[PDB]
Amino acid sequence: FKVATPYSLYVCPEGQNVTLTCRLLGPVHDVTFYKTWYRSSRGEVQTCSERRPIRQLTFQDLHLHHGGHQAAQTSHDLAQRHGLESASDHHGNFSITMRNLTLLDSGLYCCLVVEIRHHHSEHRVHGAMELQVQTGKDAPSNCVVYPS
Ligand SMILES: *[C@@H]1O[C@H](CO)[C@@H](O)[C@H](O)[C@H]1NC(C)=O
Ligand SMILES: *[C@@H]1O[C@H](CO)[C@@H](O)[C@H](O)[C@H]1NC(C)=O
Repeated sequence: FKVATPYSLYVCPEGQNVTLTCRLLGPVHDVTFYKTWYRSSRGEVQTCSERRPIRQLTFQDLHLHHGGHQAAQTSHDLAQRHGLESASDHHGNFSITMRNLTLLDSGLYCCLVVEIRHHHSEHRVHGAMELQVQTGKDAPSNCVVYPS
């Protein structure tokens, strides 16, 4: 399968909430998925290579692990504590919702999905999208999204 990123740029004012989304396209019991988010950069040959924190949480803090037949969400704790919630549904939607945006939330966000069967990594795929948090006069009233 491949990861699709419906929007490649999100432009949001400070204080808003935003949901970033990846979708799993293509052919997807006793299979498990590892899904997580991190910030990164568009390197020369490599995108989504290095893993940087999101709100001082790391990709290990944010990850979900679930069998093929289940959905999963991150804890209530990390949502109350950091205004983040990551969720995977049954239909290949994988998202992270960020509450109370600030300027320091800007960056390049990567979603990573690893498909595992009998402890062997069969697929590892990522998607990337930019988040720009804006302040002041030209910032929009709510988020503006640009399709990829
Ligand atoms: C953001 O989401 C929270 C729920 O966590 C809600 O209380 C708040 O009103 C939302 N903010 C905006 C600007 O919609
Ligand atoms: C976001 O800010 C509002 C104030 O508008 C506050 O009531 C709420 O608890 C905050 N949420 C988080 C997760 O910090």
